[PDB]
Amino acid sequence: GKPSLGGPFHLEDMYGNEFTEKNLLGKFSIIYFGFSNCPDICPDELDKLGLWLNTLSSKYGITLQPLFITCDPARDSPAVLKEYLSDFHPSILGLTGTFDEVKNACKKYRVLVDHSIFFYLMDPEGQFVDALGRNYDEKTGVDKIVEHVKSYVPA
Repeated sequence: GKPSLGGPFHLEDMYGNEFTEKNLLGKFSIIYFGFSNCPDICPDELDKLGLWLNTLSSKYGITLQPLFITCDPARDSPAVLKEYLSDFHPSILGLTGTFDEVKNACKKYRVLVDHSIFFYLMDPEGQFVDALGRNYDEKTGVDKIVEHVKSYVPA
């Protein structure tokens, strides 16, 4: 029904560990594509995500796997992502890689500033279940995620 987003990808997290689509299995993940040198948009989105994560865990006991994937592999090295993310929620994990690896990941999710606007929610089976745009605020975004997590049932 929804666009066939997602698929195999191979990246590295900001600590150097391999991270592929296989790491999405067994949990609800929320992915955001952006870049450290993005003005306004990306900082604002990551701030909103931090609010969501804290509300989710404290009020509903829900823990997501938040991932920040860079679209600028030229400058966003693991060290740059670690420093950039130090100003945001600690659970957010930055992912990067070679131009080819990043290009593929972006292609799989059909994804610079004007288009770094959706959060992609992936279920425990690694399937795309919903995208949260800027029209979701600190409260309605949480409501939508809770709905998906609590109603989830495996294959």
